Amino acid sequence: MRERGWSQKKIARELKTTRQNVSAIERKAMENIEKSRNTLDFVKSLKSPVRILCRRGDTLDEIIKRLLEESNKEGIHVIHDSITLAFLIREKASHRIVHRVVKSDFEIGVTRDGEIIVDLNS
Repeated sequence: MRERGWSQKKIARELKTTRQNVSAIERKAMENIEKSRNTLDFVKSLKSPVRILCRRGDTLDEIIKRLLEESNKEGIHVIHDSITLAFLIREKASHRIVHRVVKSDFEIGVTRDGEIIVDLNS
C-alpha cells in the first residue's frame, strides 16, 4: 500500500524499539503474521475496560506519555503512541478504534473493544 500507521511518524522509533515479546504487532505483523502466534488474541480475550482522553495532536507526543499513564496504568508496560494504538488496536479491533484530532478536545473509551465512548472533554 504505502503506510502502516507507524511508518516512522514521531516516537515511532521508540515504539519499534518496544517489543518485549509483548504485542509487537509490528514485528509479528512483518513476521508473515496470519493466525498462529495468537498474541493480540490471547490478550484480546482479556477484553479489559479502558479510557483515555485525546488532545491537540500538537501534544500527541506528550499525550502519548499521558495516555500510557492512563493505559499502561491498567495495561502492560508499553510505549506505544496514540497513532500506533489505533493501528495496533485496529488489529485487535478493526471495528471500533480510537482516533486523534488536533483542533479541539476529545475523549475515547472502551470496555472490551465493541462498544466505545466519545466526548469533547468537559
